[PDB]
Amino acid sequence: SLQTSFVTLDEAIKITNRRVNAIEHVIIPRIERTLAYIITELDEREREE
Amino acid sequence: QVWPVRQVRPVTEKLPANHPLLTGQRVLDALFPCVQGGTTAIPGAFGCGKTVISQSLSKYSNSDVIIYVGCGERGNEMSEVLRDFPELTMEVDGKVESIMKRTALVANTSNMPVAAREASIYTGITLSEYFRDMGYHVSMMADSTSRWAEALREISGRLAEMPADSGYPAYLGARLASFYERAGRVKCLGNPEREGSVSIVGAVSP
Amino acid sequence: STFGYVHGVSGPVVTACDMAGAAMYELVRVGHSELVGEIIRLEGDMATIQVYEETSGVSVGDPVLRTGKPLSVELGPGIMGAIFDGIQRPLSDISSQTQSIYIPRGVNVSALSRDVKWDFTPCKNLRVGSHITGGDIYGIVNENSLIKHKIMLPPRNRGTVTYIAPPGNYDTSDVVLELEFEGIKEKFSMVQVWPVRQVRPVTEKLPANHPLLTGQRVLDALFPCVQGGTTAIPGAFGCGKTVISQSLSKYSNSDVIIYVGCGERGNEMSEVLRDFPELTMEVDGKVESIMKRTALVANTSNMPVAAREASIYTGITLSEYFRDMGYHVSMMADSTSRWAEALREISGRLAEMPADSGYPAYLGARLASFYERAGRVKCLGNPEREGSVSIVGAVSPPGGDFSDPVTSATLGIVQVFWGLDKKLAQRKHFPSVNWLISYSKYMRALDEYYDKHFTEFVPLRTKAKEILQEEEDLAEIVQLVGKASLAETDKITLEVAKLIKDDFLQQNGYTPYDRFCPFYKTVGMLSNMIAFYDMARRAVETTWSIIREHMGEILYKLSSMKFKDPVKDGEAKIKADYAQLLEDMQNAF
Amino acid sequence: NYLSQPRLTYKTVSGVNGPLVILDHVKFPRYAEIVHLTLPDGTKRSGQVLEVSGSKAVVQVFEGTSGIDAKKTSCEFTGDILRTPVSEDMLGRVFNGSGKPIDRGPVVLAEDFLDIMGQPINPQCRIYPEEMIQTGISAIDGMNSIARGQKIPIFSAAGLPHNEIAAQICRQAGLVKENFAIVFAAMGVNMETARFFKSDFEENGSMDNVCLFLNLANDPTIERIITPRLALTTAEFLAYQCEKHVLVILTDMSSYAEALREVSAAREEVPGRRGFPGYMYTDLATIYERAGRVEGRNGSITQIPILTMPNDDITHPIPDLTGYITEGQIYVDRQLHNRQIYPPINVLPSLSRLMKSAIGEGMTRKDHADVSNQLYACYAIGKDVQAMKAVVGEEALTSDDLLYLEFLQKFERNFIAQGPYENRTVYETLDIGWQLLRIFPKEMLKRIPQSTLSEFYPR
Ligand SMILES: Nc1ncnc2c1ncn2[C@@H]1O[C@H](COP(=O)(O)OP(=O)(O)O)[C@@H](O)[C@H]1O
Ligand SMILES: [Mg+2]
Repeated sequence: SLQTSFVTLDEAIKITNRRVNAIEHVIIPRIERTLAYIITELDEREREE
Repeated sequence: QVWPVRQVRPVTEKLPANHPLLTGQRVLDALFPCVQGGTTAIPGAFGCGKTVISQSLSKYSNSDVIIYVGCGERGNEMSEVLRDFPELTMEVDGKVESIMKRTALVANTSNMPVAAREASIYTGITLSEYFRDMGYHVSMMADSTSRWAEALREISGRLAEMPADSGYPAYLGARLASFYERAGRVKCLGNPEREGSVSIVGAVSP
Repeated sequence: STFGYVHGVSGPVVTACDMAGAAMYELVRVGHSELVGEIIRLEGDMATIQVYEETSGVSVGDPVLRTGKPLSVELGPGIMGAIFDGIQRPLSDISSQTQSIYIPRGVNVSALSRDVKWDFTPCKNLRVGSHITGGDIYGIVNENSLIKHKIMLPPRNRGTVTYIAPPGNYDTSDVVLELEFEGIKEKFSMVQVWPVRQVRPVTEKLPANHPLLTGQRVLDALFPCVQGGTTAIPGAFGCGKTVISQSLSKYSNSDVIIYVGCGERGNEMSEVLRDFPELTMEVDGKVESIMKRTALVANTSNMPVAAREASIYTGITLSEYFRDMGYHVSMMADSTSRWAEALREISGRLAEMPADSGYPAYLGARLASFYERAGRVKCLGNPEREGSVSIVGAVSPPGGDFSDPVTSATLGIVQVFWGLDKKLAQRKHFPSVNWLISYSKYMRALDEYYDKHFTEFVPLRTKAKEILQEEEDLAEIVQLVGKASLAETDKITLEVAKLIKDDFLQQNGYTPYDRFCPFYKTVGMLSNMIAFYDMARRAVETTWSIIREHMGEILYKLSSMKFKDPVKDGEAKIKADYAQLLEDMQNAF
Repeated sequence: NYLSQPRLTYKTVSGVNGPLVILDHVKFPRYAEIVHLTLPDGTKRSGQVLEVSGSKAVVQVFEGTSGIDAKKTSCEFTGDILRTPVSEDMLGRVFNGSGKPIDRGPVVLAEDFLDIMGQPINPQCRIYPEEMIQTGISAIDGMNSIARGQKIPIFSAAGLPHNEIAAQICRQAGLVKENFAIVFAAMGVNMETARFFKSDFEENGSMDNVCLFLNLANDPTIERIITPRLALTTAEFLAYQCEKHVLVILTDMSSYAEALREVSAAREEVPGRRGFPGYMYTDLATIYERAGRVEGRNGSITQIPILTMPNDDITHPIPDLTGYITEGQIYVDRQLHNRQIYPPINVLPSLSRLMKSAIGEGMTRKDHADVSNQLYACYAIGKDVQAMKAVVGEEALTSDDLLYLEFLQKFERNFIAQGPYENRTVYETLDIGWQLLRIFPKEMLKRIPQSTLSEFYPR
């Protein structure tokens, strides 16, 4: 009963550890360098005005 | 004959384009094909290969005559052209002749003055439309059309004109439209009833 | 002409007419109340003047009195212990003259009072008829017990002496020197007037070699600064900012300390103005105040914005004036982010084009032209002295991010960056100087002086930094894997790294014996912490468990080396010698 | 031939705002004319005429308008454009940013007076650079090899050792197996930056041919405009008119364009991106395209301009516009500098457009064009694999990609990391490069055909 709980937990804690790191490395830096592009492109409209 | 560069050459009637332009590249000929008499734009940052598409088209296309307009280009890139062109021969009638005999260059490098970038574009497309009327299939490579746009910005800044988006004048899109619309496969004026074409492949530098 | 008329005021700007012989960036006095302005455009006979004060009640026809000078400072005795604002109005003298709690905005009170008498002495072989050039030490005024205010010649003029003053007491208005030149003999008093935007001339620049002994252990060992160098620190709300500023004034090797509070706050400025006159200095004799060698530029946000722009240039000119006497000046500018907001206001006033995030095109040029005024440099003159100017400029970026048009322009110019951290102040890790992001470009210069004076030090720093970087890399895997799977050579690095972070890096500023540790103690505690680390390498590669339980008294000797009181100076080196050999005994066991 | 009429002196200023002085009642003013301002206290300031309209002439003084009077200042109109005194003895000395000697020296004796704006080279008589310069650095000589007559910048940032690799390629510049006259423009530099370059050129004994032009940060910003102009018209003199191979080092080119933005914003000209002027591409190309070699001359000029990109952005207007004019760049990175690699050169955004004609059988040897493309491809895949083991795990990758991990730790530590004074030859670089390709199998090297794999991969 502890054997079959142990073997299905780490194969379900690997898929959670990937979903955290896919947020931390692929999704969060992509939004943050998008948000940096919004700021400098809006500053470039203010100099044109 | 003396023809003004800002005036479109008269011609009998425009024709739809049917024969493709064979650039020699596989991704260019298969997925995104170009015709002779069509308009093409190559944007891209530095180091992407906007001149390797331009040099492989001026060496290996199906076009009768080739012109190459260096508009704000590098000085070494026009000296690169006139070295390997007199040694690259091609075969038309079983005879071998270099591709410099069908090539004509309009060189206005970035060191040269900025208002000549406007004049070098209109000079080329007049030479492109001149060999169109003989019945040849002309292909024109403008490199770069973004330097022509930077020339119009710097001239209109001196006249205190009011700017459109990002500095450029409000008549920027009318200058580009009046230059790409001089291309096309089209039946020429005259009695022997020949047909020519002008292809424009213009590099953009965003 | 001598006066101009107003001919129209449209805000801060006054377009004054009848101004034909006026120069650019010249200061005037507008109106009956004599509001100080600055000539900024000059259209023929008319000049437009931006006025530093509130133009309110200014008529069309009011006299614009031109001064013929640009924004300049008065340099002379009466400047130590004084408190000015950015355009150098004495705030301590202006409250006694008017007996009010405000600044009356029409007050042309002189920066150095002409009523106090100072004991002047000549240069003693500066005879009458002697040729003298600019920068020569002309006399000496005993301003305090500490500061000998050496009267000098201005670097503009030159001549031969015709009259010198006899040694006695004189004002700042008395004529002390007459010099004959080709046309006309010029006379002048002990005070010289020098513009703030113009760098003081000097004989030749020198590379900086002598380090600044700040007193803190993380600052003096890992990330050292030199006198004549440029330093930057983060200026956040509370990490260690007032602690590092007051330790630099109290326990440094520097002769005078100037502090430029530049557009700071309402109540953060009053914290400085009440705490600095009640600090204490440890001279060879009896304890004196820190205000005998201190001059403050106090400038709040309520004050004129063209005084907050000039507060940086006022301070560095006072820094260069006491540099020319031969002293070692250290300047603390707090902060340079509030100064850059004053540039954005002046450029936004004149409708200048915004270059980078609002800030004008010349933001990186004004910052370059300020940090380059600091340096160890041989002064002008024949007595051949040497001086220096150090600059510690605080940076207050938004949100603690180090990507900013002011921050990135600062870190590309400064060489030392003591990275003070907010989270290290949350754990009461004092001082809060982070060691991952901090750096110092002043190692090679220092490397010369440390082989003439300390010798066995450099390699000590290199391996101590190698421990702290390998500790952070190891600490990531402690939560992922565990300490039971870690190798034997690695786990001895972790305990001595914790030993460094508590004994070396942590330093309590209220525990008397730690207020100003001098140098050998700093080479002392690190020579025993890494020799213990080096001896543990071969002792492991010869069990980590048996050494950790049996060295608990020997580790207690290392963890108590910071309590060597200042009644133990030579004895502390003997205890440093004997505590090392107790480690040498237990290596074989 | 010679201007012999006496120059006029005007006390007729009518407006001064910012750096611009407006002179009235000038009789036939001239564009780009140089003038001399005499202040009411006696200090002399120079200035260029940037606009003339009828009788008015708008000049800009180089040292700023601080103190310029309206009634008492006197401007004297030198009847010609700004020409510098250039000579052969203009070599071996250190000068300031404007024109003047620094090391207690005389003014130059002026073999001729050359216009500092120059004039562009005819592209018909400009020969293409072919011979390769061996710089002794494997990241330069191996993967992004420069030619003699090539313009190629060093793309750097603040704090990175770009000055240290600038002095390294000056000591070790030689032909692939009669010295290079180095002209050095120091622009907006620190004092410790100028002392580093002075004490390096005075150390290797090359200071008999160094033309160092230094312009510190305390010096005015309008003099930074004419600083590469004077540093390139002496290099034009030494190479096209004195028959000598010249290496020009421009630093900092970011300090040039930030000084160029200040003058443009003061003239109220039209801005481009981030406040920089619209003619910034032209002004950068009038100092970049003055390089290369011509047909009738045996001398040449190569340019290595150092620029620091703001906030590590390669899409900033400084490295983008210099990337469109020059012939490939060198990218010294920051993430490789933290790992204590002395040239922290990320080779992926590095390029050399003239490297193809400079490699081959006659130039170095047969395998140079092929091992450089394979070292590029294995570094490109292994770095994308490096972004996969940081997000998934160090163990669950493809078995081929563990060799890509073993390649990258051997690439960044053995191939590019060489030390401040080690000067490898080009044959040493390809021999080290084949050692790193040895850890890959023969059939995974896709960019190399099977012919030259037989001669080099079994070893
Ligand atoms: N077909 C190709 N084969 C090999 N290398 C290429 C090819 N196309 C481009 N390159 C490389 O790309 C580099 C940049 O080419 P380039 O035309 O100058 O880009 P751009 O003009 O946009 O700056 C060239 O120097 C060359 O090394
Ligand atoms: Mg190109």
